[PDB]
Amino acid sequence: MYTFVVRDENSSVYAEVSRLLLATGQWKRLRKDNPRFNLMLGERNRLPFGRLGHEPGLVQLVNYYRGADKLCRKASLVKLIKTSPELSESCTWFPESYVIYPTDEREVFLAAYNRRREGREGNVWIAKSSILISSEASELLDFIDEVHVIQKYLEKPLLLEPGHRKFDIRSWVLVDHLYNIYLYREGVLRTSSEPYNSANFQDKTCHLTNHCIQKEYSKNYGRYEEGNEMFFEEFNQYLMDALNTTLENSILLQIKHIIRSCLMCIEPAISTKHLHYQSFQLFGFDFMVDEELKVWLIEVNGAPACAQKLYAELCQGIVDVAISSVFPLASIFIKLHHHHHH
Amino acid sequence: KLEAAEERRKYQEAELLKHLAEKREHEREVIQKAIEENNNFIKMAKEKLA
Amino acid sequence: MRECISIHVGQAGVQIGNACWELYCLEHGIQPDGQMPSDKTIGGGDDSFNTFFSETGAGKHVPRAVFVDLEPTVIDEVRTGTYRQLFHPEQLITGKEDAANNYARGHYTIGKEIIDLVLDRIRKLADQCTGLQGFLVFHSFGGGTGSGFTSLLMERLSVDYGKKSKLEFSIYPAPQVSTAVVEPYNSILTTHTTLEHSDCAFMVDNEAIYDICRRNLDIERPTYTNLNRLISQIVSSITASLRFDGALNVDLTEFQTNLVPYPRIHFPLATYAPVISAEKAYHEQLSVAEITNACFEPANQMVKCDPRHGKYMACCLLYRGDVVPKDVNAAIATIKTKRSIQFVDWCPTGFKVGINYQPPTVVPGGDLAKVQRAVCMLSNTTAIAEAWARLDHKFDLMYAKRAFVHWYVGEGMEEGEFSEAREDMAALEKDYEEVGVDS
Amino acid sequence: MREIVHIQAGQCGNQIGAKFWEVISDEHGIDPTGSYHGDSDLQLERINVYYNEAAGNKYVPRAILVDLEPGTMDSVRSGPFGQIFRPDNFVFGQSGAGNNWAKGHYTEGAELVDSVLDVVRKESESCDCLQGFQLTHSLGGGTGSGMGTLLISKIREEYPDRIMNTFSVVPSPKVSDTVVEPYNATLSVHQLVENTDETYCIDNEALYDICFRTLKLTTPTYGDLNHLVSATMSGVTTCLRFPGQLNADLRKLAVNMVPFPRLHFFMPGFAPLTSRALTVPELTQQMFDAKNMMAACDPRHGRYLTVAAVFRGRMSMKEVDEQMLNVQNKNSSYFVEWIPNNVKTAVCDIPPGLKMSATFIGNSTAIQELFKRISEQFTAMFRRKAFLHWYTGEGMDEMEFTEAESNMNDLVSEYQQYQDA
Ligand SMILES: Nc1nc2c(ncn2[C@@H]2O[C@H](COP(=O)(O)OP(=O)(O)OP(=O)(O)O)[C@@H](O)[C@H]2O)c(=O)[nH]1
Ligand SMILES: Nc1ncnc2c1ncn2[C@@H]1O[C@H](COP(=O)(O)OP(=O)(O)CP(=O)(O)O)[C@@H](O)[C@H]1O
Ligand SMILES: Nc1nc2c(ncn2[C@@H]2O[C@H](COP(=O)(O)OP(=O)(O)O)[C@@H](O)[C@H]2O)c(=O)[nH]1
Ligand SMILES: [Ca+2]
Ligand SMILES: [Ca+2]
Ligand SMILES: [Ca+2]
Ligand SMILES: [Cl-]
Ligand SMILES: [Mg+2]
Ligand SMILES: [Mg+2]
Ligand SMILES: [Mg+2]
Repeated sequence: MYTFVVRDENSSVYAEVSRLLLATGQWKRLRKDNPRFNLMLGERNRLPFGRLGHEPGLVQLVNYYRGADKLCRKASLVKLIKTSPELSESCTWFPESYVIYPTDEREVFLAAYNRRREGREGNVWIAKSSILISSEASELLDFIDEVHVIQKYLEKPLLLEPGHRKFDIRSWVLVDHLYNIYLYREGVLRTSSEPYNSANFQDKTCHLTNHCIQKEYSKNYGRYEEGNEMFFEEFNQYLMDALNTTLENSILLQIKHIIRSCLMCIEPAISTKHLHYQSFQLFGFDFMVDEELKVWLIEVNGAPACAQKLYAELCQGIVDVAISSVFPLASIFIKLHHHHHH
Repeated sequence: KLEAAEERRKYQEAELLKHLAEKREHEREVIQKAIEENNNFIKMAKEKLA
Repeated sequence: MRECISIHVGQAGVQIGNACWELYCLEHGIQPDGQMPSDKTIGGGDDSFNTFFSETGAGKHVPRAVFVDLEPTVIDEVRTGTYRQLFHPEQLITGKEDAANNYARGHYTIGKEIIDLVLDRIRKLADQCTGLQGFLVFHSFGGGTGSGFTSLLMERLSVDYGKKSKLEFSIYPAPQVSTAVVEPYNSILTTHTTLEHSDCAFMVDNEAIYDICRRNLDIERPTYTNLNRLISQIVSSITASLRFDGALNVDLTEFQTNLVPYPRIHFPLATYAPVISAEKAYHEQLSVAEITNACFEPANQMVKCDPRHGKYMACCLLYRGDVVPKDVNAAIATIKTKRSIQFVDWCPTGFKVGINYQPPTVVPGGDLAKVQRAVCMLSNTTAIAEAWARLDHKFDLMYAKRAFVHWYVGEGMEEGEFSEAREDMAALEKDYEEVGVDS
Repeated sequence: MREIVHIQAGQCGNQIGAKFWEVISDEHGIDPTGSYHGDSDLQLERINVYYNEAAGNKYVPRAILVDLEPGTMDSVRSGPFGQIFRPDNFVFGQSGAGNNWAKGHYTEGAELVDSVLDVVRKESESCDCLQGFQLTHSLGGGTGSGMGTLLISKIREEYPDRIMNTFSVVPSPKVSDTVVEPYNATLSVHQLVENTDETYCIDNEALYDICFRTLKLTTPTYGDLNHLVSATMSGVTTCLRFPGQLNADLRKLAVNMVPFPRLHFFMPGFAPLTSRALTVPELTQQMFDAKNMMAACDPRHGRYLTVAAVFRGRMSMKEVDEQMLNVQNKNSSYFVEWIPNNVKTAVCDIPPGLKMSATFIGNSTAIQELFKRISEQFTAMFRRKAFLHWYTGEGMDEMEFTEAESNMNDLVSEYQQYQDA
């Protein structure tokens, strides 16, 4: 009997992983503060990593990588990309971003904001934190004061027909205890149900593609697809019919490159390869696609939820590759790897 | 701080030896009660017969 | 030349001191009878080895050492063992009954009756010193004597030798070899009372040494003899700068200056490589780059914790054997580009390096293979606070129910001393977080 | 920490006491004349804990034999190791105690107790550094129960900084001499709760059930019961008697095993059970099995506050550590989470006619079942004041029985409090 504890009651992914472990009959749930566990399904904040791997006779595994927050907080991601040689200031798949406090990057942000004014270039930006869209600098900075990042807003998104409507792509990625990077083969498009309007940023329902914002404010919620959720089989059909390409070629090569670049960058800092306890973590990567079919990373989520119909398959995937790999009982993933010589 | 500790140990000890002293007092009263009841039985049998 | 006095307290302190002095004799060519043929100045001198050894007219080299235990059985093994002639009887102090794994019994009840005798025997060693630097104190956190007697002794040494450095070598408790459920109580009580009296403390987690012995020496079930021979190698690495000619960590004061910029944050992490099995019939000898890279592996640390997730305030590399600065500097450059080494903003990002050309000595018939080069890294990292967090959590679990507290109160300690000691550890955990974590 | 003084009181105390000295004399290579004829230095290293050295390298048990009647001590003096005891350490009256706690504690026992303390003082005075006392007795009779607990109170008065340890045989209707056993046991438990540091609860219910169910003895005798007791007593004193790290003296055992002063009643266990070759997995599973416990309590009905495990024989220390970790990890819910690492393990190289054995000492909240069972038998009689005249005849009042019952019900509540926490 392998043993596990549950320290985050509000996680839908790990409530389902918990139910699956119990139904194998080879896993026993302990009280949350019992130290004699094989597996911690940990809390989101102040997880006590310092108390892991000091139980003699127990191999201990946690479902979070200590230090992964560098990737999964807006301010940290911007700093990590600029300052890591392997991502660099000249990184082509991350929007031009600046950290802004109410250290700071105000006067470097204004300098670049003037080059667009100067050259008559499209000069819309987005302020956000762990939300406002304007082409006027001093209105963004006023709002912040009233820790944030100002990020170039993507003025030319790809638009789904019918509906002339914006979207983002969620990819789920599992990093196992050996630092294999597994991309779940099912992603999801979180769509707008409103047509896109480049002359009205005040109205934020046709600009922001979150599942909560469209469910409340948008008066077309569910008109095109169940939820505001288009899955890969349909989006691939759409790209073949309308644009004469595939999801694999036009978008997924770039997504896989970006996931591998982000996670290979922090590997020396978070790897548990030679450590007294071991880690895995499920990440949610959020992408925008522009009208040239160029892919942009928006953010990395350290504690994502899943689309309703993919819970079953993904959670079984987590027990198969993350947990049973370490604790064997008595593929839905693409393994991201590339060994090019130069 | 060392003398203060020693005085708390001496206090707890004097408290114990007082409690054990009440126990010896009670033991002395049980056996005197046993004697007094045997003597009172003999006495009262002697008087009833007379 | 400036003398150091070593003080070994309780079973762990005494058995580790046995292993250290055995090793020092082998390193300096001192025989079990105290004779040192290579020493041409008979009856005295101010050589570097005289920091740790005094000399009689008859050519006997005598450790500047006191051994204290509250029961006799461990020190009786020194009195009748291989090195019995090395020590004069007045250096070896024993009581009749021990502190029964109880800080309060060591500190208050039995400490009060033996403390004046121990200070008298220490005063006798101090009186033969022309320039006493101070004290090296070896003890467990977990035992009643190691915890309670040591904290009383450290307080009295601050009073009687106010200008003297005090360095500790402290054994942090591990359940794989521990003998008491109350070791976390004893650890927090002694850390609280000692913290203001110690300049620099090297913690050794018995769990880390145990695992190094299992993993790297292939010992199925390590004994204290196995653990102590490894601990003595690391202690010898640390004290070598006091016992040999050199220009780094040459006095006790220099340990504080080089490793401890903030007085309360005085617990450097030791990391040692390489540890190689003597039974291993084929061994490929490790380069300067390999042993230096091994200093950044948690598996080689004296305390298991993750320095990638804290900040450095100081780093010393102490090399023994065939090492030149060129190879050290190339090793460091390679490591900087590959590892997460983050210093605090107010400290230079840098390494102080010491090289002693004499390779590490091993005890004949021991578990350690003879190697051509070895290194001990001493780093002051905030990551060592993980070990405080573990101990504080175990303390909190038991103290919430007052489990075993009546044994401490029964020795004349107040319950208040528990919550005061614990509050001092909360403030220590917070000090490490302020220095270590960003916002 | 060195010398232990052993006291054995009444029929039960002296019968199990004599078997204890036979068994440990054989382990230490001491023959019935007190001469050492053993083959190992391990046998003599801590011999002084239990034995005095006399003229001509003779070893004499630090043992005092007490009874209010001579019969059982005459049988000891004639028994195999009878000539090894110091003759002046036999202290006996002629009256007997009639299975009456009041006679042992207040009337007959009070007459004899001063001459027992004279012998305790003589043994105590020649100790380099006395650790404390162990008493063997039953709680169901009069001398062991009533005079035994009187002695404990007087020893505490004269040696208040020393440890007091008992081997206390709890009565059972299945192995019963009189109906008043529950009265004698309740009055005794009230004394033990206040005046011992550590009590081994040896339940005649459990010993009978082991002899009947496990060892297939159709008709268990006191001899069969005492074979289990002497093997357990050898097991639980191994760490006091042989070189070792863990629980090596009475005060260190108490500090490891007793988190609250009143909860000092231990459930001993032994494996294998005996009237050919046991693996470390099998020792470990059997030593933790309800059927190997010497107190008739289901450990799955409570939680372990603390456990000491002692393995004896030539075996793998790695396999002992792995198996002991396996039991805790697989049954984690039965070990209180608020005493971390509450299971300690010792290994001694000298086995007891076995190649290997394991002794278990548990401080379990399930021990409340033993006290509740005695409490129910006490109340059934006490509600009708049945058989009280035997006690009021010796000067006792009903109120003393009401106080003993309340204190034992309080002890039950306290075990229940830590079981729910
Ligand atoms: N590394 C190592 N640890 C030891 C040694 N001896 C004991 N320990 C550890 O020290 C702690 C117990 O403290 P001891 O030093 O035995 O106790 P003491 O200081 O003698 O105190 P009392 O016996 O209580 O008077 C536990 O954590 C043991 O594992 C030893 O030789 N080496
Ligand atoms: N630079 C940019 N250009 C265009 N649209 C952008 C953008 N940055 C964000 N968005 C819009 O905002 C959405 C994401 O906002 P953001 O990711 O900052 O919030 P959030 O963290 O609440 C989402 P999640 O629930 O996935 O964590 C995208 O779906 C997109 O519609
Ligand atoms: N296990 C065991 N129990 C005994 C023995 N002798 C008596 N008993 C039990 O002890 C109790 C009677 O007390 P006993 O020691 O005979 O009376 P005492 O001489 O007045 O102390 C009853 O519970 C009996 O079941 C014995 O040799 N072994
Ligand atoms: Ca000289
Ligand atoms: Ca000072
Ligand atoms: Ca008489
Ligand atoms: Cl001074
Ligand atoms: Mg987000
Ligand atoms: Mg000791
Ligand atoms: Mg009888």
